[PDB]
Amino acid sequence: SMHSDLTFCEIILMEMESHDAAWPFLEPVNPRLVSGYRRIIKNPMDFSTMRERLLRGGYTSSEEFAADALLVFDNCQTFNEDDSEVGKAGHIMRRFFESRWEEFY
Ligand SMILES: CCCOc1ccn2c(C(C)=O)cc(-c3ccccc3S(C)(=O)=O)c2c1
Repeated sequence: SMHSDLTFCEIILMEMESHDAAWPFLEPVNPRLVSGYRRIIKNPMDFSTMRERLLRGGYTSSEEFAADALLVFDNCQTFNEDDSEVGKAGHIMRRFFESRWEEFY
């Protein structure tokens, strides 16, 4: 149901926000600080933007919430080197997200 779907999304968002590897993903990247960011990343996303969407009602399905999560990780992979701490955190978070999503559904 919509209620059960959004309940699970709230759980997994909290689990992601509180994860050891969440530290790069808690706010938007600031393109005034990271000058070239919005030339490379055309669709920014982060956990705080997901929280705002969820708490309002902007998601109508669990899959829409999940698509934003995957976009966070895709953006991280596009912008950051795989050997960087941020890049490694993105890979960890993707694996965590996919495992929680799959074990549930
Ligand atoms: C001042 C230049 C900062 O450069 C970057 C470039 C990219 N990122 C990312 C991602 C996901 O691409 C994340 C950060 C980051 C890292 C640690 C703390 C805070 C941040 S952030 C989300 O406030 O930019 C971060 C910082």
